[PDB]
Amino acid sequence: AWNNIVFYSLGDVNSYQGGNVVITQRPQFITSWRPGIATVTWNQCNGPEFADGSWAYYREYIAWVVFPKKVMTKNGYPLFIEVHNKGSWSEENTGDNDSYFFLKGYKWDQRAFDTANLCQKPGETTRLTEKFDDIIFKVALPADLPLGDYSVTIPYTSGIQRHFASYLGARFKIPYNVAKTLPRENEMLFLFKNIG
Repeated sequence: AWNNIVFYSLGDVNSYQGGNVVITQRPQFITSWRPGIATVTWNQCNGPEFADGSWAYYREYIAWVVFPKKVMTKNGYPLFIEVHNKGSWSEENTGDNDSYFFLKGYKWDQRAFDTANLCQKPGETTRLTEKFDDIIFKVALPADLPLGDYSVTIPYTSGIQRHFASYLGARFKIPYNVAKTLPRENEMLFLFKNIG
């Protein structure tokens, strides 16, 4: 029995306009899943690296989003991040104090012969076409946050865990503490103006 797990990390930088906000309110921003070029940043393998189309293996794919619960403005003030709508994402390891963990398994126990690289190494790339739900977050502003324009960089991880296995019923989940330290190549640039 063998198991091959590869994590393909997406990395886009986009902006969201929060507009004028008063420090009492909890402004909203929408994180979108964007299909594109993904880069391997993690893997764990003990099986064959390559399938030639002539023999079967089993697929489990799981989408990941690892998102900060806290971000600092460039002028040194703390913003706290809350979930408003996680859609169909599975919000897990909720007791972690630094990061949210969202998972979405969209393929499991799928027998395939397809020719493929079953253990791509870090730095290798591929096109991800899969599309997943928006995740909507809120922001708590500190009461003494200086007035003016903010452009807050919020790094986070998103990508797909590909799990190839030798047998039917293979389940694997990248450990949270490992997922916790993965490169956060996505950036949400949250824009708003703090008024009164």
